[PDB]
Amino acid sequence: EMLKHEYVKVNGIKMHYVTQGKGKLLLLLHGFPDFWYVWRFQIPALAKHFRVVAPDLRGYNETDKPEGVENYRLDLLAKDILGLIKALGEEHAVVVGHDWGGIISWTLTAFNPQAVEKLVILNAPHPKAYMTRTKNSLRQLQKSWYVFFFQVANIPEKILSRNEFAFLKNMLIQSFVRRDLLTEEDLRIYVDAWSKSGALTSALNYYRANLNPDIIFSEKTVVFPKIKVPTLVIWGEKDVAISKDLIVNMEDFIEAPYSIKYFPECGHWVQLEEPELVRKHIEEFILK
Amino acid sequence: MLKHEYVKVNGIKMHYVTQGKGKLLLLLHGFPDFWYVWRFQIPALAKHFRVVAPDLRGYNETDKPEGVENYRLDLLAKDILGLIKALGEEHAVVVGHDWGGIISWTLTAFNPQAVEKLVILNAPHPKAYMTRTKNSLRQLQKSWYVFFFQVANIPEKILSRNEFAFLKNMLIQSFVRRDLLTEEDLRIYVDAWSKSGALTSALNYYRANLNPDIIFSEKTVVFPKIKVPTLVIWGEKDVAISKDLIVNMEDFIEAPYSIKYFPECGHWVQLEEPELVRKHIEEFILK
Repeated sequence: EMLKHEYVKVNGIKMHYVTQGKGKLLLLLHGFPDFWYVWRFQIPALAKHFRVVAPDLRGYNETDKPEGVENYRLDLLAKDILGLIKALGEEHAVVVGHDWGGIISWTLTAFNPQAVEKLVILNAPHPKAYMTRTKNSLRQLQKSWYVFFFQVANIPEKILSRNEFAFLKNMLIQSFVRRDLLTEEDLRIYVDAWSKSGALTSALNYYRANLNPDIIFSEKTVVFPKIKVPTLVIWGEKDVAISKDLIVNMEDFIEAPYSIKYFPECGHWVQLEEPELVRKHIEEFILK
Repeated sequence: MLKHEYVKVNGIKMHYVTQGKGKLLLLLHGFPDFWYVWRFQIPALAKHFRVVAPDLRGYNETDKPEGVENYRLDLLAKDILGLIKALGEEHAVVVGHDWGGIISWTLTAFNPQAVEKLVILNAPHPKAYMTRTKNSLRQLQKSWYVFFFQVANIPEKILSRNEFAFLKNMLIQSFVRRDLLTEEDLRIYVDAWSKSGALTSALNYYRANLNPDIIFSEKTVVFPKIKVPTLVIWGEKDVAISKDLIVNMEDFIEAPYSIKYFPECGHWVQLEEPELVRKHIEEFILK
C-alpha cells in the first residue's frame, strides 16, 4: 500500500483526504492547528488492518473554506463527516477524533449513532461537559484565555500569522511534553497548511461559532443525547488546553460500554508523544 | 465626618469622598470597586491628612463619557492631575490599587512634580505588564477575563444579569478569606455597578488599554523612570497578577523604593489586612 491523496464532494463542500489500507472505514479527525498530517505516525500502522481515511476538516489545508462564522457551527461540521462516510460508499465507520476532531466525533456519535461503529476520543472534552463545567471551573476559564482571544475579529489572525506564524509555533511547542517533536521539515509542512488562503480565519471560526462567551455562559441547558456506541477516551493528563475537571464523570454522558486510558506523562498531543501506545490502544479496541 | 463632593476636572465632573485636613492624600480604586473600597483606611488616615477618594472616570457618581477611546490611560492620568489642581494643590501623596495603581504609576512617571510620594497596592507597572505578559503563560491564563472583556455587549450582559451574580462570584473567588463582604456590602456594590453606563465604562479600561494589539505589540514602550519615593504593598495570592510581573521593580524606580509582601493576602490586600496596610501607608508618609 501507499499513501494516496483524494478529493470528494460532501454536503456541498470539496474535502481533501489522505487514505491507505483496505477493510473497515477508520476515520482519523484532526483539530487546531493541525490537518491530516498530525496522523503521520498512525496512518501506516493502522493501514495494515483498516481502510484509514484522514481528512482535512472544513476550512483547513486542501479542503473548501466557506466564508462566515455560521458555516463552522458544530452541526454543519458533524454533517460533513456523516456525508464523508456516505461518499466513501459505507454505512458506518470507526471514528477517531483529536481536539476539534474529537468534539465533532462526540457530536456525530450522539446525533447519528447508526453511522458510527466505535468512537475513539483523544483529548477532546464532551461538548455537554464543556458547556456545563467550564463556567464553573476557574482552571478551565484560565486555560481557555486563548478561546476568548480568538473571538475578536482580524487581530488574532494578524498576531498568529505574523513572522511566519511564530506565535502559533510557540503556542504549539509550549503544549508538548516531548522535546524536538516537530522537525524543521515538519514546521515547513505545517506553515504551508497554515498559509492556505482563508485557512486561519476558517480555523478560528470554530471558536467564534461554538465557544463564544454566549455559549460558554449560557444559562440554557444543552440537549445532547447519550452516547450509545462503544467508546474509548485516550487522555494525556498534562493538557495545557483542558482541565481534568472536564473529563471526570463521563458516566452521565455514555450509556454504551466505555473505557478511559490516562497517559499521565503526555499532554494534549498524546498521538505525537506516545505514537505507538496510542496506535496499539486504538487497534486493540477495534480488533477486540 | 465623611463628606461627598463633585468637581470639574479635564472636562468631566468627578465625585469624591473626603475627610481630614493636612497634606492631600489621594486614594485611587480599581475594578470593580469605587471610593467604597477605601472604607477601612479613610477614617484612620483622616487623623493626619486631607484624604480624598474619587470615583475614577466611568465609575459610580463620576461622569461616564461614551466610547472606548475616552478610557485610554493618558486621559485617566490627566483626570488625576486635573483633580490635584482643582483641589487647590500642587502635589499629593497618591495611593493606587489595581487600575488606580496603573494610573498612579503613569501620573508619577510623566508628572513627578505632581506626586510627593507614590503608594501602589497590587498594580503592575505598565511597562512590566506590556513587556512581560505576552511571555508569561501564567499571566495570559490569569488574564482570560481581559480577553473576555474585549467583546462588545456580551460581557456587560453576562456580568450584570441575575443581580451581577457573575461579578460577585469573580470578586468573592479572589478573596483569600470568604465571607469578606456582608450582604449589605454586596448591595452597596450593586448600586455602584448599576449606575447607568458604569459597567460599559469600567470594561472600556480593558478595551482601551489591554486589547490584544497592545498586549502582543512588538514595539517597545517608552516610560520614564519613577523619580519619587515609592512603596509597593503586595498580596502574593493574587488571582489577577503573576509574580512574574513584580520581580525587579527596582529597574523602574530611580528614587527610594520598598516592597512590603503580604504572603497570606490576595489582590484586595487593603480589605484583608486593613490595619497593617493603613500602618505601612502612614509610616511611609510621616517618615
